[PDB]
Amino acid sequence: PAILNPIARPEVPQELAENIILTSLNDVYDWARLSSLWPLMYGTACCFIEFAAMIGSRFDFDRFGLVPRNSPRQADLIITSGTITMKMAPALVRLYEQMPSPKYVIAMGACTITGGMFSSDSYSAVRGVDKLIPVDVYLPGCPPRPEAIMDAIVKLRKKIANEHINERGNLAQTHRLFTAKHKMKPVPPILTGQYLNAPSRQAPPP
Amino acid sequence: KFLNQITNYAKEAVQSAKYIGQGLSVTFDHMRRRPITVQYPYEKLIPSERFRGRIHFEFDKCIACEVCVRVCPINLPVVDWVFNKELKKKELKHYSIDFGVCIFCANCVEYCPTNCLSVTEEYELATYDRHELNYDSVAMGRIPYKVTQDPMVTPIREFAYLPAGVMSGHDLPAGAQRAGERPEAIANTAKSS
Amino acid sequence: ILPGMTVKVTNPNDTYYQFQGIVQRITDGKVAVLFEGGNWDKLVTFQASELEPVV
Amino acid sequence: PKIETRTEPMVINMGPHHPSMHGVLRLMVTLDGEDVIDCEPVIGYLHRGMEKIAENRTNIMFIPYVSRWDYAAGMFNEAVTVNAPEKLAGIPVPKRASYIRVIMLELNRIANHLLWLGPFLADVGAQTPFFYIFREREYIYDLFEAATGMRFINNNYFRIGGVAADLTYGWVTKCRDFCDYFLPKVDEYERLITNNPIFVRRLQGVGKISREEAINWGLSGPMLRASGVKWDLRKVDHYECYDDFDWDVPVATEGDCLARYIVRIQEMRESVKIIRQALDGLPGGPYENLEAKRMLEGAKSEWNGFDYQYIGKKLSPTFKIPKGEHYVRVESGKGELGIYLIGDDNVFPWRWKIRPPDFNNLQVLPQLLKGMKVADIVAILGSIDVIMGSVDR
Amino acid sequence: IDLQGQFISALQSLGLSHDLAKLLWLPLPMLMMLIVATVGVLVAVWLERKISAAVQQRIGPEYIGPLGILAPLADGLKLIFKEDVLPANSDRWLFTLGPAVVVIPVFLSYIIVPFGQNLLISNLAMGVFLWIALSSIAPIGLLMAGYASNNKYSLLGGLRAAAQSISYEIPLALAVLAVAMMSNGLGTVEIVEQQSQWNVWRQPIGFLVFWIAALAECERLPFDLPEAEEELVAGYQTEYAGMKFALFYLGAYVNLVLSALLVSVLYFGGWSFPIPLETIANLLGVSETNPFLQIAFAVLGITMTLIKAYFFVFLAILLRWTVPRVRIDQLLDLGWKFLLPVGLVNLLLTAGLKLAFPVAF
Amino acid sequence: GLLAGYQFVKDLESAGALALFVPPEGGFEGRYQRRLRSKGYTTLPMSAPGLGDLAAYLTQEHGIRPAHTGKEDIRVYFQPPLVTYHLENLPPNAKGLVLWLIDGKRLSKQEFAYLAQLTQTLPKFKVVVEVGGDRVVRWEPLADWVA
Amino acid sequence: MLLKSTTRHVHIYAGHVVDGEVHPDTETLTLNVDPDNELEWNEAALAKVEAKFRELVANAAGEDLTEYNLRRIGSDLEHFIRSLLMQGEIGYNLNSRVRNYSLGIPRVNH
Ligand SMILES: CCCCCCCCCCCCCCCCCC(=O)OC[C@H](CO[C@@H]1O[C@H](CO[C@H]2O[C@H](CO)[C@H](O)[C@H](O)[C@H]2O)[C@H](O)[C@H](O)[C@H]1O)OC(=O)CCCCCCCCCCCCCCCCC
Ligand SMILES: CCCCCCCCCCCCCCCCCC(=O)OC[C@H](CO[C@@H]1O[C@H](CO[C@H]2O[C@H](CO)[C@H](O)[C@H](O)[C@H]2O)[C@H](O)[C@H](O)[C@H]1O)OC(=O)CCCCCCCCCCCCCCCCC
Ligand SMILES: CCCCCCCCCCCCCCCC(=O)OC[C@H](CO[C@@H]1O[C@H](CS(=O)(=O)O)[C@@H](O)[C@H](O)[C@H]1O)OC(=O)CCCCCCCCCCCCCCC
Ligand code: SF4
Ligand code: SF4
Ligand code: SF4
Repeated sequence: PAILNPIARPEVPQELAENIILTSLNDVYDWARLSSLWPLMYGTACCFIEFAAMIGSRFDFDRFGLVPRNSPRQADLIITSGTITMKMAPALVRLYEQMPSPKYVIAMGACTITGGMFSSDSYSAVRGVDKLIPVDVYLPGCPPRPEAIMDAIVKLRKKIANEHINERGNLAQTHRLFTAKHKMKPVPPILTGQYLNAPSRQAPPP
Repeated sequence: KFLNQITNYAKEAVQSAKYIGQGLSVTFDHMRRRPITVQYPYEKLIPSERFRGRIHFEFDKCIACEVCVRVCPINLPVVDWVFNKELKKKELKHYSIDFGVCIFCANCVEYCPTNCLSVTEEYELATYDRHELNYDSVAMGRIPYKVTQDPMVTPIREFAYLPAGVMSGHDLPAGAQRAGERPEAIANTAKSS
Repeated sequence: ILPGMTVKVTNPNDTYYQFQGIVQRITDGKVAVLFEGGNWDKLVTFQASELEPVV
Repeated sequence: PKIETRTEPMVINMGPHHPSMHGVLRLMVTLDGEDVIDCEPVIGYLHRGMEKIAENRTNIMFIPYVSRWDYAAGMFNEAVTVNAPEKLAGIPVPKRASYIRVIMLELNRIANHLLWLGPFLADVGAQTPFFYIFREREYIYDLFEAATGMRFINNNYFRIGGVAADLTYGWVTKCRDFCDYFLPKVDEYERLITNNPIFVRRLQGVGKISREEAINWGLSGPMLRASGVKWDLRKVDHYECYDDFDWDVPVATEGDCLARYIVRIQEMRESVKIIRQALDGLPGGPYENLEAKRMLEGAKSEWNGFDYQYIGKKLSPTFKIPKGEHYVRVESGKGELGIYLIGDDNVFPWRWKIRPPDFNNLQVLPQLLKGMKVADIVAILGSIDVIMGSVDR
Repeated sequence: IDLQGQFISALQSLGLSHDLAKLLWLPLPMLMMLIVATVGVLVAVWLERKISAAVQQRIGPEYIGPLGILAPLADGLKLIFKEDVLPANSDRWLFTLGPAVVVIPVFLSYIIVPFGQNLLISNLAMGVFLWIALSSIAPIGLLMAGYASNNKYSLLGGLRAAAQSISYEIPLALAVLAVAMMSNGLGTVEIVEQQSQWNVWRQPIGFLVFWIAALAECERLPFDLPEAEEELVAGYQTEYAGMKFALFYLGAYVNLVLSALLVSVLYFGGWSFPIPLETIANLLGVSETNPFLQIAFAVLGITMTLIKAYFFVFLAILLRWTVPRVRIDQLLDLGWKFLLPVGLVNLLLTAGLKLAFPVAF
Repeated sequence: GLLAGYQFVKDLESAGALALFVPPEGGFEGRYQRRLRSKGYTTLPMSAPGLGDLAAYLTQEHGIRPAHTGKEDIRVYFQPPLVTYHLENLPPNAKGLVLWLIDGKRLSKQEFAYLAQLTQTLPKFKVVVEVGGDRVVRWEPLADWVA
Repeated sequence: MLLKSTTRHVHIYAGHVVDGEVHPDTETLTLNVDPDNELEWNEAALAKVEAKFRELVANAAGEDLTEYNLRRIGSDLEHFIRSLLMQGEIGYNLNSRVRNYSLGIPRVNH
């Protein structure tokens, strides 16, 4: 109990590389990667609109190479814009894990870094996305000026330019997985088609 | 019976061709106009006079009445007072605001009685660690950014500070004023006849 | 130019031209002027040369 | 590795990840060969609990919250939130504040219709107009950011006894400039678009509600006025400073996506008339003129009167709304907003309920998809102007 | 000059089995055309991103290189280093093969792109007909990308892609048919040498049909159905991540520079600075063995080919942001209901005019 | 000159506190941090606008007060010194610990002088402060650039 | 279809991972503590977490297999993980990854 929430204090110090050729090639590996980030077209709530304003002509993130992508397979950056309720939290983790490994996260708006104005007396909003996925950059503010989203992009580019090709080991998932039988009465799914063809829609009960 | 159908087909096809040619001409015209893009990192857009940025806190003016905590939508500002016993004076020990939870509605700045709390034009907050967004009583003053006093940024006014008739703020002279006269000037003119 | 004084802004190339405020804090040669007006007290930093200590 | 085709109705999930601006909506839809048998819309992916929050926040603490139900225009819902306790307390709003409120609501209606118009034209065509609305939608952002603190939503510019503060100095002239620069383009839209025969046959007869079924299904918005009902809460309720301006409540008769588009464009065009008619008639005119008159003679003169103030008496954050329920309403961009405030004796209300227009216009998604096509799903979605922020309550 | 003559002669001067020298030269043009195709792809990506920005009062990539010149390089190198995913129950071998079958025959059709006479890889006797035959393998690639997926989202996209690429193959062939009627043959050099003083002025309907059919090869926003983001997420591409997706991203712009060059050579001509240049006997140049005049006219021909290829690349990526999309059924009515009848009519008209007035045809 | 050697690390080891002048696009200074990290130095960037006295946060302890929002009456945390705690948690063969400050423009000349002086004492501790500026990634000792 | 409770450093599913897939089963309740390696683990701590998971899935379960109950189990597992991290049995990773202290900052236990 000396220091609560302690740190690792690891061993086997770095095993990093030094020769000029490999670091010069790492320079290109990191330049190609940070100057062509493709965000996922993913909005949930208010902040998305400012993100869309960041797409528009008034100031587009097309420069420094950002092209919004629809499927997560081609996306390498998810700018989480909007409040994430408990109904949709697993719908985000999925979209995050369903997306190639050299990937990044930006939590924009107050509702994705601490819960925001809903951090009190709300029973459905996830109080920050940092408890769902590994956020890289936080920008505060109900809807942040779309030249603050670009400031977050600057601070994310200067973080991407830091990576090391001799360090991509800290990029896989360890998968410490277990198993335990249960007895819990599987129920039928209550979410199917059958909205207008349902028998209760066609005639009132006697 | 069959000729009317064909004349309708022709009147539809030629119309669809003209209404594509017109759009083609409009788009080919659009690429002559100057881009409205505000090239942010080197052309930062100077904010308004009421823009609600980061909160600024003057430790010396605070009297610890906690109205900032009371009119806050989420009771955010942490105020730690101790109530010294000289005669009745409250003493401030730590004022803070978690700007990660902040909403930037500035109700706190509206109801500060002592003008101890103000808004700024710092919209460029971003960190790698949200625990670094909790501002001490000292990290809050810090003399705001002032985009204009930046050697690598050409400030660009927004639509409300451009002279009459002007729409964009890119190719602007060095002597423009907002839109009209201020009240003191109008009163001075009315003073002389 | 000292804190607490009421000042005006004399710089035709600024959005806060001919505004009047009160000096809240001065550090490193630059000042911070608070314009109490509208609804939310604004605070912006000016150089020591873009002011004038109005009486 | 395959999907094993079989002769059944196929169910497809246009799930929460909509790569568009139509919020988060799931829409499990089944189809029999490029038709629609029935769809089950799964709303709720943005329910943050505004109704339970409103019961625990005082009014000025809750007024920043409201700018979220139906993002866009984040001043309609501010207007109804201000009107709710204002009516119970019977607090009189001055006329200048009423004119500023009218101007803000009309600019917000224009912005709402622009935000609806962009992705609508995108889903029935090209992606360039999305870059044109946001060139035209920014000129209103930059007017809000002068008047109130921020851009669109999180303005909290409204107050119970009026409006948080007067306009800036060079504001009326610049709003005039914007109106004169924008009014030709609401018609330039119908010039560059709305006449492509392929584009008008696309939404010619897809989506349809009879006048007698839109009343039954409660489609308060322009979805009603597109079905031949000359009825908007601005002329039937005599909203605050109306009957002081000319009125052409636009209505179509067929009740289809094309009718919705036409009504929305004519309404966006009438909003500019309302704004230009109010601007020339503020109780005090532009704020620099009013301030000059007040500093020249308004020490005691009539220019310092109650009818020329931006607010009534400034109220404490402990307003303590009185006892007694009632239902308030405002004709927003998507139709009628409704707050069924109750209140018992204190600052915290009792059952602050929100009646959003999109929540009722969305009830006929299945009826409007009664076997139309698989392709006109997005057009019917865009014809309703769905905003999931107003589908949380 | 005849660089081939000099190469084979200087290589045979030191022995090396003269017949073997001719085998040691094939890689030279076989990779010069690869170089120009890759540069054309980079140019097409850059032009799209920088012209769509000008059309919309915007600025394209500007922080990559001086003018965003390095933007396609970055977008390619990123997709190289990206982790590739192969979903749970998808097939393992038709997956990694779709994006290659949709690409190999698009590259192979560069045999027939002239860039001036004696400046092309092996002017073939089948020429444009070989291209018509080779452009029919990509639908197999799309069906392969759709069949090898556990995603019913993307099988429906592969089907509607393979059903659009076959709808615009009959009119695309009936336009080249009318061109080959006048051209007396099928080889591209023999097709273009009939312009000795342009086919667009005598085939004003076949030009329209050819151009529309080529733009409707699942390429441009006029159609681009399997890429139409809003109606469906990327169609069949929705599951490819690294270089496998870059093969789609790349095989769609090379399939555009190719079509631009082909419209140029069919209806305009990769030669002929408009005046009948080869009647520049007024400078008394002995072209025949003029050591230069040869290089001067080579440069003129290359420039005149690239001008008219860039004209159509520009016009295609301009129509992308001008013409509204059609659902899928307004698309399949262009072919088989408007383009196929008009193609047949143009063919019959060219036949009637060639039988009646054999001069000028 | 489009590719850099290791002069940055030598200059940091010599001066102790540098003051970068990165271009305002932020993708061309990360390679210098990677050069630093490849030598043995460990970095930790903490976005200067958000630290306190810079002496209570770096050297001494300081009581962080989290955001109670109506619940959970005021509580302090006392997080350990952001430097003395990271000098103990260095990897086995670590050449030192350099401190990266992203938005150095917000600090004042007094705080810059303090950060410069702190490098001489407290041995295994260098400082880089990205004061905004020039269109090329140039550096300059932090003892200079002030007064 | 799967039924899962996926949060940071806890991932409960309703199937059996045979080689990397999931294969919904209706009684396996797999668990995937800390995939992204926010923390550094030991052999004793992982055993404690597995034991807690077992006594949480077995000793208290006769209810439905709705996603509500799966979330209710995952929440308790994550509270247990946070308690382990508070007591000091485990610690943050400190590696060159994102390093955002999602479970709290290090404090000094005054
Ligand atoms: C990414 C896209 C861009 C990337 C660039 C491509 C990478 C290559 C970079 C190297 C560039 C250096 C080459 C210098 C160009 C001059 C070489 C030339 O013109 O050589 C031409 C010769 C000509 O060949 C001979 O040409 C003769 C006559 O010309 C004939 O050419 C045509 C056929 O009839 C015409 O119709 C003409 O009338 C006709 O007479 C005969 O046809 C012979 O049979 C034939 O062998 O071919 C040859 O070796 C040419 C073979 C090499 C091909 C490379 C050409 C590159 C294009 C450069 C154009 C420069 C434009 C101006 C530059 C300055 C700016 C103003
Ligand atoms: C021991 C290990 C060995 C391993 C081998 C691997 C190592 C590789 C060796 C080095 C790599 C070099 C690669 C390129 C070198 C250039 C070779 C060349 O110059 O090769 C020359 C070739 C060959 O064709 C030329 O052909 C004529 C000769 O006739 C014969 O040439 C051809 C071959 O027979 C045809 O069959 C022709 O009909 C036939 O008659 C010429 O006079 C020359 O003799 C002959 O070489 O040129 C052509 O093929 C024409 C194609 C080029 C045309 C250029 C147009 C350029 C495009 C514009 C550039 C800008 C583009 C950017 C914008 C793009 C947007 C669209
Ligand atoms: C069919 C065949 C086809 C095959 C396909 C071909 C594949 C080609 C792959 C190679 C493409 C690489 C392009 C790189 C372009 C680029 O870097 O962008 C230019 C940018 C622009 O910024 C620059 O930076 C400078 C500022 S600053 O100092 O960096 O801050 C300043 O110069 C200005 O900002 C700008 O100029 O440069 C950088 O930002 C820094 C990145 C450093 C790049 C490393 C240098 C290249 C070395 C190559 C490796 C050689 C190894 C031996 C060396 C000892
Ligand atoms: S972060 Fe702010 S603006 Fe964005 S959705 Fe949440 S409350 Fe609205
Ligand atoms: S700043 Fe104002 S509201 Fe806050 S504690 Fe001080 S006096 Fe009270
Ligand atoms: S900005 Fe809003 S949340 Fe922050 S202290 Fe002021 S009133 Fe409270």
